[PDB]
Amino acid sequence: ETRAHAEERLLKKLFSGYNKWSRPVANISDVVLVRFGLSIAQLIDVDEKNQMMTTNVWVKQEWHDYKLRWDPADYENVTSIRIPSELIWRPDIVLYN
Amino acid sequence: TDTEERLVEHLLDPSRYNKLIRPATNGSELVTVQLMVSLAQLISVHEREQIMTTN
Amino acid sequence: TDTEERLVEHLLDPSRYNKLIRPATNGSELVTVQLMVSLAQLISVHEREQIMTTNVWLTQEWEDYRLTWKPEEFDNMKKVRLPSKHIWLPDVVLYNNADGMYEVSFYSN
Amino acid sequence: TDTEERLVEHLLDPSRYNKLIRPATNGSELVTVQLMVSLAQLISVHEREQIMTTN
Ligand SMILES: *[C@@H]1O[C@H](CO)[C@@H](O)[C@H](O)[C@H]1NC(C)=O
Ligand SMILES: *[C@@H]1O[C@H](CO)[C@@H](O)[C@H](O)[C@H]1NC(C)=O
Ligand SMILES: [Ca+2]
Repeated sequence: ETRAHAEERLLKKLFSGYNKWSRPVANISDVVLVRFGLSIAQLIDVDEKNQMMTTNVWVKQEWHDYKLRWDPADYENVTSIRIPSELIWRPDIVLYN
Repeated sequence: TDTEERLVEHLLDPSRYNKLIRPATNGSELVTVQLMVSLAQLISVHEREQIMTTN
Repeated sequence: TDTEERLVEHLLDPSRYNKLIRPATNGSELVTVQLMVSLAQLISVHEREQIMTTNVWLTQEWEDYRLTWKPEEFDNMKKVRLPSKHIWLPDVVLYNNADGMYEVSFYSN
Repeated sequence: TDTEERLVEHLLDPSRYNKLIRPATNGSELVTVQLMVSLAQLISVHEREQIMTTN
């Protein structure tokens, strides 16, 4: 009945046969839309001599995964969880320059 | 000690304790955390690059 | 997709794929690696300590006979993205580096 | 190869080889290690703090 036990049940169900190396689309032709944003914490340095810019940013990302879905009615009205980001698929967004 | 290691095995048994889960009871109750900072030393204030170092 | 994750599981199944063994058949044949350097920026030349800094994309191509599959058996999939940390890689490094950074920075798929 | 993989899986079989044990037989024999340093480049000699950097 306790929320922790329900969360444990949900975690055990979610990652039963989850593969973090596979793109999370139900159909191969589907595209994963990634909502991308930046949020700058501070402008650390502008090195004019070396032509480099150092910034502290928050890289906000948001996408949909079709396998990580549940009905909150089956898990004590648990509506969202926090899990380590290295257990799931993530987009490989990199800074080019 | 035998009892102490039996207790430590019992508490941290991954079968019944998951460290990725908040210790919340009573449905949607929140976990209260008390914080207190103890300053051991002000190591340096670097005015040039505006950084304070503390232990 | 279910088929994609089935294929990824089948290809990387550690029982039947050892990433520490060269993908050479027929005994002692050699594995040919194609190499191509692409330059993105010449970041700096530091004459004082004699070091050049570059941002390069190092294209590598080879053949791994253990990573084959039949498209008709996997919903007609022609290629897949595998993490490069879980397949065999040729240990190609910048041999004349300075500061001892032999390897690449990112390890993309 | 299948043969190379079989050989590697046979040599390192943890059921009959663990790396925590020195390869010594005959009671108290000692493992002889042959050492040879080959210099790749003398990176720098920093006279100020008396440090030599080598590859
Ligand atoms: C995937 O989408 C294509 C194109 O719309 C369609 O032909 C195919 O039947 C779909 N497959 C599944 C499993 O939904
Ligand atoms: C479930 O919990 C949410 C709070 O996250 C609340 O707004 C909602 O009314 C609850 N529903 C039920 C049926 O308990
Ligand atoms: Ca500056």
